[PDB]
Parts: sequence; structure tokens; C-alpha cells
Amino acid sequence: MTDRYTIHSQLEHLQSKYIGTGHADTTKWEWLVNQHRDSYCSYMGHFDLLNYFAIAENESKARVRFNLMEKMLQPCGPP
Amino acid sequence: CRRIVPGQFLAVDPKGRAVMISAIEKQKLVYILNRDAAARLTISSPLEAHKANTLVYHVVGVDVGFENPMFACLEMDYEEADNDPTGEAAANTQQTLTFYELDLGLNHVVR
Amino acid sequence: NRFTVAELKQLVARPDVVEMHDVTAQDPKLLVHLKATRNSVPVPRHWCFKRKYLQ
Amino acid sequence: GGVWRNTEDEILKAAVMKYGKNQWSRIASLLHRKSAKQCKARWYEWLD
Amino acid sequence: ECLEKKVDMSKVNLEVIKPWITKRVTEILGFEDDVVIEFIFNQLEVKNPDSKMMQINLTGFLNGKNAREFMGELWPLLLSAQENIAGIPSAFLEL
Amino acid sequence: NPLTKVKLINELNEREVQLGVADKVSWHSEYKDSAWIFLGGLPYELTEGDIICVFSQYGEIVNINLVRDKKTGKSKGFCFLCYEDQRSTILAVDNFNGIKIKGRTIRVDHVSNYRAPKDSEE
Amino acid sequence: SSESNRDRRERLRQLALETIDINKDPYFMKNHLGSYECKLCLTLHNNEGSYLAHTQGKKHQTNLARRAAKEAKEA
Amino acid sequence: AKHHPDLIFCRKQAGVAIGRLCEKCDGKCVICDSYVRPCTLVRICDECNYGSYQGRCVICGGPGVSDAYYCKECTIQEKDRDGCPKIVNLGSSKTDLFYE
Amino acid sequence: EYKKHRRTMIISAETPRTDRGGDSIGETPTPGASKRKERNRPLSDEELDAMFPEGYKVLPPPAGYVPIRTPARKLTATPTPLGGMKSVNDQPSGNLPFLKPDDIQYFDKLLVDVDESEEQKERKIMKLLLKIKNGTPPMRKAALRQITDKAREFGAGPLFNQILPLLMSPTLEDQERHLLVKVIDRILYKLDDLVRPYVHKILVVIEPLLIDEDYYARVEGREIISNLAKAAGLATMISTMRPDIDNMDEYVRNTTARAFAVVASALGIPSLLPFLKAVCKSKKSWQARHTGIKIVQQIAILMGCAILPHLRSLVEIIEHGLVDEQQKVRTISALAIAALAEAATPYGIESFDSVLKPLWKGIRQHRGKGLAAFLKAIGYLIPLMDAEYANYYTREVMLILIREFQSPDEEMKKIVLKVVKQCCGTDGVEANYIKTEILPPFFKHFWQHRMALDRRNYRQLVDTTVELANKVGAAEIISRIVDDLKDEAEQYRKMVMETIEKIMGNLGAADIDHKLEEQLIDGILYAFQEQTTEDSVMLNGFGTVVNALGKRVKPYLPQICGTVLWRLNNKSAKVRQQAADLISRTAVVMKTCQEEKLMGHLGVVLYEYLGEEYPEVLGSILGALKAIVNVIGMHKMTPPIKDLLPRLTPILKNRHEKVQENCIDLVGRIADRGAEYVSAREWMRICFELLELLKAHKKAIRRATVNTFGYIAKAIGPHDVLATLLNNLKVQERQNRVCTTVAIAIVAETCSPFTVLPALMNEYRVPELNVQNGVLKSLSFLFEYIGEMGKDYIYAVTPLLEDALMDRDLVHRQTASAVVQHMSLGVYGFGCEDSLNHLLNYVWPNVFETSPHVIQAVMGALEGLRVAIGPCRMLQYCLQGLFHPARKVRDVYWKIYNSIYIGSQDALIAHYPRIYNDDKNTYIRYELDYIL
Amino acid sequence: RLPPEVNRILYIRNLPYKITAEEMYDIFGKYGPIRQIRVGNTPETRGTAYVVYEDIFDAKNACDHLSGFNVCNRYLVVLYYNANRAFQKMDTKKKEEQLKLLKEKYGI
Amino acid sequence: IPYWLYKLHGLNINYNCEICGNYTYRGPKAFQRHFAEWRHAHGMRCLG
RNA sequence: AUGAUGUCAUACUUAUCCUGUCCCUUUU
RNA sequence: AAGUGUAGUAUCUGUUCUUAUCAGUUUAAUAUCUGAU
Repeated sequence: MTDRYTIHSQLEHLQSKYIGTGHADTTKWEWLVNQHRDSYCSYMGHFDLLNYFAIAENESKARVRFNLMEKMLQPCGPP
Repeated sequence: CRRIVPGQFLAVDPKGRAVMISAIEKQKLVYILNRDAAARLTISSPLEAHKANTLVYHVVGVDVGFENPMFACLEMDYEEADNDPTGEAAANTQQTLTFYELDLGLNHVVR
Repeated sequence: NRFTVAELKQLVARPDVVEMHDVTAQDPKLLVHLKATRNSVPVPRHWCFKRKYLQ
Repeated sequence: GGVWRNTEDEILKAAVMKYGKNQWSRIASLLHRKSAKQCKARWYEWLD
Repeated sequence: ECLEKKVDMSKVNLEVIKPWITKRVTEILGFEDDVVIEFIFNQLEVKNPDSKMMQINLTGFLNGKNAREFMGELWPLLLSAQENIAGIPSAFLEL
Repeated sequence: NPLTKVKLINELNEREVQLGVADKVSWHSEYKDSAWIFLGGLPYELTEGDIICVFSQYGEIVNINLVRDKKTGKSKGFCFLCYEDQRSTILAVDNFNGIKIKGRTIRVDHVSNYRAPKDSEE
Repeated sequence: SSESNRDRRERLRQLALETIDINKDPYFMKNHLGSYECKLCLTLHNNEGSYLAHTQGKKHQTNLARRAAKEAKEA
Repeated sequence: AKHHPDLIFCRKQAGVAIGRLCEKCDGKCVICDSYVRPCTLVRICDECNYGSYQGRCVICGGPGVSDAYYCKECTIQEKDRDGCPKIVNLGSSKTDLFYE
Repeated sequence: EYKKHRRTMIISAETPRTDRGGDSIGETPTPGASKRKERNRPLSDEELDAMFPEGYKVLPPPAGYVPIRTPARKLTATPTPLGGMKSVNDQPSGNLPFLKPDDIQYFDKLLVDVDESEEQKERKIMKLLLKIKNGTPPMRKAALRQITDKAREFGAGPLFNQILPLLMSPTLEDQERHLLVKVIDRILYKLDDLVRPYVHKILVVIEPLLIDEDYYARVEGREIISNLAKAAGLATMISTMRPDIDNMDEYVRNTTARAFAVVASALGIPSLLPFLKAVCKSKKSWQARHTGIKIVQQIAILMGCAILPHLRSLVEIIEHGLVDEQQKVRTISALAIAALAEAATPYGIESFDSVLKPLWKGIRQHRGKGLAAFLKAIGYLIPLMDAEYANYYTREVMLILIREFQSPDEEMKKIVLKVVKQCCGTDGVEANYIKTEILPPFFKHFWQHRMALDRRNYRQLVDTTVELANKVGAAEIISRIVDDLKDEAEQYRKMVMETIEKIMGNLGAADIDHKLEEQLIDGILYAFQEQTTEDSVMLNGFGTVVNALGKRVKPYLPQICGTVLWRLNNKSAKVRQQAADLISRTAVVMKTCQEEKLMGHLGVVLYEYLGEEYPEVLGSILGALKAIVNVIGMHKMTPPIKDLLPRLTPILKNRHEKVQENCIDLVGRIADRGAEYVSAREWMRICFELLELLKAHKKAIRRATVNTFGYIAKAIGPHDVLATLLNNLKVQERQNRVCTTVAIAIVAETCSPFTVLPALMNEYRVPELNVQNGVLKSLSFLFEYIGEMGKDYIYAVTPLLEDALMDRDLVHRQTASAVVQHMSLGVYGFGCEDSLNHLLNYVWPNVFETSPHVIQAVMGALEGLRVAIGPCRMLQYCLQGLFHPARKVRDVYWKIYNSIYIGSQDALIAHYPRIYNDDKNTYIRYELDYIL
Repeated sequence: RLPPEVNRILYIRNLPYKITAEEMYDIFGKYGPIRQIRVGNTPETRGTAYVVYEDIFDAKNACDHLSGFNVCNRYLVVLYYNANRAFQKMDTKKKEEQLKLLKEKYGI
Repeated sequence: IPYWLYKLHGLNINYNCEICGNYTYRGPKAFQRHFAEWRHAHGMRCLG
């Protein structure tokens, strides 16, 4: 397995460990996916927001919760 | 209400010995409750259970009769499908029940 | 490889905010969609200057 | 020391022009780098 | 690479691979060493080991070409043993 | 640990010299009422009379005793010597403690407790 | 020391102003940040020495001779 | 820190321990590096205080006397809810000072 | 002698293994032939050509000199007793400071004055190490900067090849070693991958820095080793540290152990777990298992609480070691188990259970130091056990402890002390049985005039006495320790005093009897009467004793007062210093006991002795006066404020450290509390005097000066204080120069800022850049100190900040960003959105900048604006920069976006605009468009 | 009865390029047998050299006696040889032959 | 011959302006000025 | 007519900083 | 006619590219750098 790719750390650089901290080489797909995931998490967080979003459809709160948790994986599309 | 911000899931074990707080992803803390000499519920330091690329669907407490307590969570892996331009690995990504045991002796959580 | 400035202006909805340095970008379509925002603030004129913005 | 810098040389020239040549302490009180002996030495050596 | 396929060291023996790995190390490393043999043995201790870390360790101990040889000798033998219903390769039955 | 005992003795002496220790508290109040000095770490090939003559430079020795083994040959490194006067014991602890002879240097201490055959340590 | 330092700085500024007046230099100008600037050299100077030292290098008087000849064609 | 930009904060998980600051650094803000307007108390890491590491100064690194607190400028800016602010590194300061 | 092995270090997996095998097969036949029957051994042509480097040629000039030197062996004996221009070359280049003769061999290449010759060019450019090591501080900083910038250019190979010998200099002083270590750290901070081949070469020089007496130097060595390990891979470091396990030199073994511990601390326990497990299972040699046990012990001691989860795994490494045949391996395993236990808080008792039974079994067959190691391990393991088994464990171990109480072994003594500290703290310890059995020997066998002399022995005895007093009782320990109060030994007296102080602080002296109280008083008196070394032991002890006695110390009050008076009449620095210290400490007890006549007499004596020239005595007198003013009231203090204020006024120019601190504290307390006896002209003179106190080399002095200026401002008025502060010409920009701005802010916080604002705005009109930057810094500090009070001054401070935002100078922009940060932090919720936007209009272009100070200020101001101006406007201003083409512009914008996203993670949903959906992507959040 | 700093090798600098090497060997032999004498054949090595005697005592005696000794027009500086610090160019190969020879000669 | 100024100021950079009457420009700022100038203005006007 | 270069001086900012220790190296 | 040290920044003085082209790295693009005529 001649790859020679040992990407762990070099000299204790900045190294953003936060999920969605953002970077310089962030492609448009990355920013869109991070934004969609953050918006889904926020919709799952705010109770009144969940009520206002699910009040549109006749589905129940659990229906919206399942539909939101299911859309977390690959919301935009395979890059 | 951040994605890495615990608060989306909170659980209490049946034995009343511990509590757990988990976010939508990339966060899991386990606080230990203990009775004091004056019956003061003292909150001990938390155990770190960071699981990267693991989205938690829900959390629940396992049944333990004064043994090593366990906490169950319906986890889903997202790191594999994050590098699948073909869109195939997005499918065949099944949620798994992860039961993490809080070893009272080791004082650390483990899968 | 690199799209033409004229092509990016023809494909853009608000090409009045197109720049010459945007043709060699990584996502010119995203840059055009962002620059035509409502309350979007632009970058300053020090992107190409050489006086350190205070000389 | 006595590096004999350029700005120090100009200051010494101005002092010899305005203050004078027979006033080494008056020039050393505005240099704060060398002594009046060193100041007069630089004046008689290079700043003459 | 051949070490890119997922394996499982729990579904195979260890004594059958001990002397083969020992001979491979004595041939590549030349001399007789106990740290390398014990390191290679403890490397396959987990139930779901990783071949990348094993290859990195072999490259650190070996030269890098002998490391590739050791990886390409240990990966397919272990894969064939894990594939065997009894849990061993074709060499364990020959002698 | 084994050779650090001489280091500890030398450090105690140096601290008493540097801390301004007086004559009444000069690491001798504890070893008083008995001049039985315990020497240890000596080599296994040391003779009794040779060690007696060596430690006799600081005065006359009253009663020396080397660690005589059951069948080994009296080669243990430990030894207990009650000298003539306690002043000689203090002088030996001050000068002869940590001296180098026959290769490996040995250590010296003041016990002043009893006549223990098995009390030292390798 | 400190007050002596302020007195020395004031005396140095006075000597520099006297030198600039004796030379009748137009370039030396006092800045709004307590500094000197040479418009002829088009440069800055932190201390009075750097402002008075704009006569050895960057002899822009030759570059001003061009404007002098452009304003008047006759020599 | 503003005085020591080459310092590395611990950023460890928070515990149930209350820390203290050295007498020489009494009152100095742990994060803001100010000298007025404290809001919240400083929480030490679990591994940041175990025996010999117990009772040390957060910023000064020396023996602590007074209990420290986070600066209000750091509390209002959502900065006090960060990891363990223990100065693990010690460099570019008090290195050659012992030689003098 | 042990460190001398470091002098025998030479520079530079299969070939190393064969070399180690050859070393062993060369170290065997030497004693082989020795039993069968040096550095000056024979030399070979290969050895000769290998010893020296290139640049030399062997040349015996004639055919007669070789056979002239061949019989030189016999020519040293028979014929030895018998009948029998202005050139020089130093090393100057342009300055090139003086190179010592020992450094002449190292910097010899620079001695050649040749110039203009590439590889030799780089080698000569690497001669800056000479200026770095030997030279002035500015040249040192310049060489450091050049090495930081020229890392990849000079190449890591030559840098290491030139730095390693300098580290091996036998004449390398402490400062030279510190500079070389700092240079190595700076080089390792930049070079990451290139440090792999030089791993062993750097470790061979860096390891001895860990094994050293200097605590700071050991910390620097540990940090450098950790950085070197984190740079390269754990596998490479493991391969480098592999052959050091079976090294003949035990010092090499200890160095490798410390290195493995540092590598585990950096790369983590489990990363080095299996390597250690393989090292422990090595049946090759006992030295291997010894090195492994030592590595485990060092890793535990360095990691502390990090061994909690892997502890069971560590037990798997340590379980097979307890059965070691060689006593050294068993002792190392016991020490490792004890380290893992004592370093671990109570947890994982089961993980150690496998080691529980044999160790106690070894206690049965314990003989010699092995018994001591087993006792230490049992003491470490006792608290980890539960009460049921702990009862039997302690009952069994106490007999062996009492039997070993008379051990002459100092190591056995320390082990017994640790076992007593661990076991006596157990709930299953019998108090009466303890006092009957362990107390008298602990007082006789443990407490001795020789044990206290040691360093570790002192702390061990203190901890043991504290634990025994807390367990069995305070009265017994007090009765045992009070007899030594008259000890001639100063160190023993200090130890007894510290023990009594710790006992009184922990248990409380209420259990002290009347006879015990009198004995303790006599002991404290004898101790204060005999104090040779200047130490806070006696002072802190007297203070704690007085605080514990309370009203019961009234009968001892007059004796203490008489002793203090006699010591004030005694030698000043020797006696009166401690006298004033005791007075300042017991002021609280003297005021509590209603020592009115005593307080007045003390005040009179203080007013009399205030004229002493000794700074050590004068400072203590000033501190005692401050304590008396703290206990005795202002109007009730017999030395009235009318005499104290003008008398303490000219004392500010004492120039001493403690004197200046005490005078500042006294003046500040008098001006903050009373603020009445000081006249207006008196306050003005005090301010004119305190203006000169800001030039000190301390920070606490500056803080006290600011506080005193604020008190004087609150007392007299704002106008005069602001006028006296406005005259700050700021000769130096450092040495508490901004301190004038801090004082202006303190006065504005104490006084009406309506008065301080326009005066500062007018003083900002001055031309001097120093004055302008000072006005900006003072405005920033004032806004930060005011906070909520700035709801009115926002519109007034807007235009000055907007004008100063024009980047005429970097310091001006830095002060502007700082003022903006303070204002945004202070205007939270007060309704200053318009001023925030007006300030951001000029603060936004400051994002493009390279100044570290300016960049930090701009980042802080952006954070403050996001806090107050809100993240919506922040993202609206930082939106276009995200997908910009450039590298620097994209970097700055990404830093701003990461700062805005670190917080406000919830509010980033709405600010995220609607980006159109591409072909293979649906980014538009259609759910947000759900119209109810 | 001497410091560890003293070693058999000694670096002699501050010499000419065409230094009379026979007289140099004679001067070095005043101490003991010259085990080796390397003359710097390089430009920077031109004017510097190293010597190595078969005994440390004689070398130290000559270092004490020949400290900055007079020359035709100069005085070469003689210092104790520093550590090697550069041996990767060399290697310990072919030592197994010497080991086998030692094991065969004595037989042990 | 300030070739330093010629390279730093952006000189010696060829540019062709078909909107500016098919003209030449020796710099990027020169190109921006030629795209928006009286010559290019008249060209666009005559071109409609 | 802005700039790049870097020995060698100069102003500035970080409320920068003077009792800091071997309390922990006790390996043979 | 007195300041100590730790990191970083700017303004001053001295020097250099009329090299016509091709390819690459790099740059937003230049520039610089690397090889050939």
C-alpha cells in the first residue's frame, strides 16, 4: 500500500476541530452541506420553529422529526 | 442550538447513578451523580465521549442492577458517504444501536 | 478550464458587478450569486493596491 | 562605541554650526549616544 | 492495494501465522529480534485491525520495500484464512 | 538507590556546612551514646584485616565485625565497627564516608543501635 | 531623565528648525502626528535627523530640474 | 495571551474544580487579560489539577492564593464557555530570566 | 560522574541492530580475556580515517620519520634521561564578536577570510549561530529571526549538523544551552517532515536536558522532546527509540525511558501501548524488562490522570512483570505499580486486583529493599480498596510497618512515612491503637535531628505529621512537638513550627490546653528570638498561632509586645525586621483584644522608627502602620493622619521595592478611606509625587499607583488630576507609559465622565503621535471601564474615532480597533446600533493588514461587533469575501467567517442567503419557504 | 590523573600552506610516537592540521610545552581535539571479521 | 531605465482592446483605462 | 514617478517582564 | 548629564532587471523562480 499520506498533524497548527468551522479551500458543495445541516439542526432545536414548519403539512411532530433526521445524509447531493 | 451543542438529547439512567447529554452530532457527555454526607447530590466531572461523524438519532438508558451502567444511542455514520461522488455509499448506510458502558472503575466511557 | 469573462457576464444575472480577477476563481458562479445579494458588502479596493492601504 | 552614524553626523554638524565648536557639552546634551570627548573627536575627525 | 479490503483477525488463528511472520522478519530484518516479532503479533490482536497502521509500522521497522513485501505476504494469507471455513490458509494443511 | 546512600550522606554533610549547623547539631546528636559505625557497599573480595588497617588511620578500632556468610566466604559488603572513641566515629563519618578503594566506592553511616548481623543492604 | 529627555527633544527640535530655516528648505514639513516629511524627497522622517538627512541620498533636485525646465523652456 | 502570544491554552473539558491565581497575578483576567469587570468564575480541567498540578496558578503557573474569575468582556462575548484555559506551555517568558 | 557519560556521546534498523550486536560481542571478549588472565586502545587506518572529517591527508614526509617514530616507545625510556612575521588571525567579519578558544574549533570555518566561494555559501551563512550564541541581545534576536525565516532555505541537515556539536560543547554554559534549545525549538516549529532522519541525532542531545537538576531546564527539555515527537510519526520515533532498550549504558536506558514517556504523553497512551507491551514481554534480557518498567513508571508520572482508561491495559503490561526473577525487575515493577496507583485517583481497583495477592505474598517473603518496595505498593493500593478488605489489609500492614520502624535505610524511612500517610488516612484506623503503637516511634524513630536536614525528608515528615494529627488528634502531636520548640537546630525548629502551624490551621487550636498554650507561647518566643535565615516560617507561624488563640492570647500579648519593643531596639535588619513583621501580623489580634494602650504605644514606636534608613526595616514599619490603620480607626489611631500623610509624602522617592510598595499601599488606603485629612494642596503635592512612582520595574506598583490616583481624584476633584495627567509627555512608550491613560480611565470611573470626556478630546488635538495614541488608549480604557455608562457618550465618541480610523500610523489604527472593541463590549443592549455601524464603516478596511497587533485588534473588534452589532450585519459584511478568488483575501475572509461561526451557531440559519439550486445539487432550503 | 578533555588527537592551526612537515613530525615526536598526522589539503584546510600520538600523557605534555610555541614567523595554536560529531560518512562494516578473528585466536 | 518600476507598476504587460478601437495597452490598469476611455467611448458610440 | 532587497541605526505596541528555582533526576 | 529583558511592526542611507523568445511551478493576474534557442 504505497500511498505515503499520513495526514495527522505537523506542528500543532490552527486545525479547526469544530464541526463547520470553515476553511479557505471550502468548495461550494461543502458550504451548502454545512448550511443545510445547520439549518436542519436548528429546525430540530426550536420548538416553535418545529411547530410552524410542521403546521404546514398534516404530518405530526414525529413525522417532521423523522423526515429531518433522514435528510441529514447527503441533502444536497453526491459531490 | 448548535450541531455540536449538547441539548438535543438528554437521558437519565434507571439506577439514578448517572445522566447523559448528547447533541445532534459530535458530542456526548456523561455526568456522574453521587450522594453526599449531607445527602447533597454532587455532580462529578463529565466523561468525554466524542464520536466524530456520528449523528445521534436518540438516546436511552440501559438496565443495570448496580453493575456497570450502559447508555444506548441510535448512531449513524456520515464520514463514509461524505466521500462518495457516485452516491452509492450514501445508500447502504444503516443506523446502529451503540451501547456505551460507563465503567465505574475505569472512570471513562467506552463503546 | 477557465471560463471567459464574457461568458461569465453572459451567464450571470447581474453581470454589472463582474470583475476581471473573478474569471480565474474556484467557483465563479458562486461568487456571482453572492456579489448580487441585497445587503452584500463588497471587498475593498486594497485587493490589487500595493500601498498597504495606509501609505 | 562610536559608530559615527549618518544622522548623528548631521546632528553634530548642525550643533557645530549653531551651538559652536568650543561647546562640546552643549552638543552632547542633545546626542545621548557618546561623550563630549567622543563628540569633539568625531567633530575633529570626520565632521570638521 | 491488497490491504484495502476489510479483514477480521478474530476469525482466524494466530499460531499458524507466528512462525511464518518470524521467518519473514528474520529474512528481511536479517538478524534475530524480539521487539519486531512481538510488535507484529500484538498488531493483529484487535478484533477489527487496520492494515494501514500495520503497513506504517512495518515501514518504520523495515526499509519500506521489505515492508511492502511483508504487507503483501500477511494480508492475503490472513484473508484466505478468514475465508476458510475452518479458519486457516492452504499452507497450514500442506504440512 | 544503592549508591545514592553515599550521595545522601555527602549532601547532608554539605547542607550542615552550608546551613550554618553548629557543633551540637552537626549530624551527631542521633549517633550519640554509641560509636558503632556501619560500613556498606564494600567489595566481596575485601579482607577483615585490610579494612581494619584502612579504617585504623582515623584511630584505634575496638571491635570490628564483617558479614560472615553461612558458606559463601564472608563476602557481603556490610561491616560494623565499634571504634575506640565516638570522636573517631565522627571523624570517619566526616572523612572516610564515601571513600573510594578497591574499585567500587563504599558508604558509611552511624547506627549506634545494636549489634545486628543482618541489618545492612546490598 | 524623563523631563531631561523632553527638554533634550525640545532642544533637538529647535536645532532642527534652526537648521531648516538657515538652509531655507521647502521640503521639510511638520506632520499632524508630530513627524517630519520631505515633499521634495516625498518621504517621511521619524526623528529630526531623518528629516535633515534627506540631502545625501535621493537627490530629487535633479528630478525637480526637469519640472524647472518644463515650466520655462529657456535656460 | 496579549503578553504571551506563543502560549498554548489547554482547551480541555471542564470539570467541577475551582482554580486560583498566583499572588503576583492577582486579579488578572484569565482570558481577557484585563484588570476590571469580572463576571463568571474560572473552571479547571479534570486532568489540570491532580496532586502536584493542584493549587497551581492558571496564568502565572505558580502557587495560587486567590480564586480567579473570567472577565465580563470575555463572558458577554461567549468566550468564558470555552475549554480548560490552563497554560500548558511555558516558553518565550521566564526562560533566560533565571540566568540573569 | 553520572553525567560524564554525556561527554562520551558521538553523533550519527538492520544495520543498527548489527552494530549493537557487534558492540555486545566486543564488550564480552574484553572481560573474557580479562578473566582468562581502554580509551587509549590501538587505532586502525579505518578508525583514523573515520575519526576526523574530510580536509586532511596522511603524509609521513620522509622514509626516516616513520622508523624514527616507530622506536619512539623505547626512545621514551633510554635516551630521555641523557645529555640534553607577527601574523595573527582572529574572527572578525563586520563585527563578529569574540569567539572563545573552545568555540574556535567550532567556528574555525569562519576564521578564514575568503569570500565569494553554494554549499560552502550555505555553510558560511550558517555561521550566524556564532553571533546567536556569542553576541549582544540585538544580534541574538536578529539571528533568531533569520533562522526562523531561513528554515527551508538553509536546510535542516546543515542546521542540525551545526547545532548538535554546539549542544555538545564541554564549555557550554547555561545561557548557551538555553539559547541552543530555543533555536532548536524554533527550527522544529517550522521544519516538520525533514526532522525524521535527524530524530535520533536530535534526541541524543535533547535527552540529557530532561535528566537534569534545573526544573525549568527539565521542563524545556520535556517540551522540546514532545514537540519533536509530535513533528514526526509515532512509528518513526518508536523505530528510533527501539535499540536504546538493550543499550549497555544505563544512562542511555534512562534517557530512552524519558523519551518514550514524552512520546506517549504527546502521541497518546494507546499509540505507544503495544510497543510497551512488546517491550514488557521481551524474554531477551532482564535489562529490557527493567527499561520497560522504568518507561511505564515515567509515563505514569508524566501523564498523571491520563492513565485512567488505559490502566487495565497497563496492568496487562505489568502483570507478567511482578513474577520477575531478578530483584531489579521486581523492584522496577513495584515502583511502576506504585506510580500508577498514587498518580491515579480512586478508581480501577479491579484493574490492580491481579497484582493484589502476590505483593502481599511478597510481604510474607519480604527481605531487604524488596520489603520496602512491597510496602510502598501496598500503601499506594490500600486507598483504592474498599473498607471490608481495607480493614484486614491495614491490620496486616501495620505490624510490618511497626517492625520496619527502626530501619536505618533512608529509602525505607521514606517508604514507611508514605505508608503511614496513606494508611493512617483510612477510615479503618484505630485512633487509640494508633496513638499507642505508631505515635511514640514516629516521635522517636521518625522525628530526628538528622531527618529534617534533607529536602524531600522535610516535606515527607511535614505531611506525615499533618496526617497523623488529623487522624489521631491535635493534642498528642502538640505535646510531642512542643518540646522541640527550644531546639538549637534552626531547620528542626522551622519544621516543628511548620508542623504546629499546619496542625492549628487544620484541626484548630481549641484543643490546646493551658499548659500546652503556655509551652507553645514560650516556643514561639524562643523561635522569634532565634531566627538566622530570613524566612516566613516564624512570621506565618506566629500569625496563625495568634489567629488561633484569639482572645486567649491576651495574657501573651504583653510579653509579645515587650519582645517586639526589645527587637525594635535590637539589630534593625536582623531583629527589628522580624519585630515589625510580627507586629503587622498580630495587629488583628491586638485590636480584637482591645489593646488600646498597646495600639497607641505601637503607633508611637512606629512613628518614631519611621525615620529608619534601612529599607527592609522601613518597609516593615510602613506595613505595620498600614495594618494598624486597618485595625485602629482613622480618628482612633494615635499617630494621626495629619502627621502620617505629609510624612509619608516624600517617602515615595525611597527607590526600594518593598518600601515603595508599602508606601503606595499606605497612601492609597489613607486616601481611599479617610480622604479628609489630606488638604487640596496636599493632595496636589501627593499626586505630583505619585506621578514619578510610575517609572518602577513592577506591575503591582503601577496598579497601586492607578488606584491611588483614582482615590485622589475622588477626593480633591477631576480638574486638577486631569490637568496633572494631561502633561504626560510619555518620554518612554513602555515602563507603564499607558498607565497615565489607565489612571485617566480610573478617574473617569470615579468622577463624572462628563468632565473627563471633553478635556481628553481637547488634549487629543495635540500634534504628537505619542499624545494622540495615548488619548486613544485612554478613551478605550475609559469606555471599557464605564461599560453601561457609555450609552450617552457613543454619539460624542463617534467622530474622533472615525477621524483616527484614518490609518496615518499603525498604532493609531490599533488604538482605534481597541476602542471599538471596548465600546462594542460595553454598549451591549444599550441601543448604540448607529454608532456601531458608523464605526464598522471605518473598521472594515482594517481587515486587510499584516501587523500582528493590528490584526489581533481587528479580530477582537470584529468579535465585539458580532456580539453587539449582531451576526446578521457581520455576515452581510463578510458575505462577498467567502468565495473570493485570491489566496490572501480568501484567507482573511475565511478567518472572519470562522470567527463569526464559532459563536452564533444557531443564528447562522437565517443569515444564510438563498443560493440557487444547481443541476446535481438542491441547496435551496424549500422548507423555509413553507408559507403557513 | 588528568581531565577527560585531554585526548590523543590535537588540532594545530595557524600554520603556513607549505609548512616543513618533516620538522613538524620531529616537533610532534618530542612527546611520543605520531600515530597519525593529517595535513589539511583544502583551501580552508590549507594552514591547519591534526595530529594523533599513541599516548595521551605525551600528548598532554607536549600541549603544555608547545602551547603557542614559536615558529619561523608565526605561532601555531594547538588545542585538544573536539568530539568527532561526523561519522555517518564512515561505517562499522567488516567488524565481524575482526570479531571472528578475536574469537578464534584466544578461542574463548 | 527604472525596470524595477516597469515590472512593479505593471508595465510591459501587453493587452489588446477591440472595444478600444483594437488598440494596445502596456499594463493592466492601462487596460482598465482603455476599456473605459474617450477612444473606447467613441468606438462604442460609432458601434452603437 | 508608488515598489522589491536586506547588514546597520531610530519610534512604537502588547497595563509584557526580575527572587525564578531544582517539591521532586536520586538510573550504575 | 544612566535603565533590564521577552515577541512584532515602520519610516531613514547603499546596490539590481530594455534579454528577444518557448514550456512549467506559482500568482486573482502580474511578478519571481526553474530548463532550451
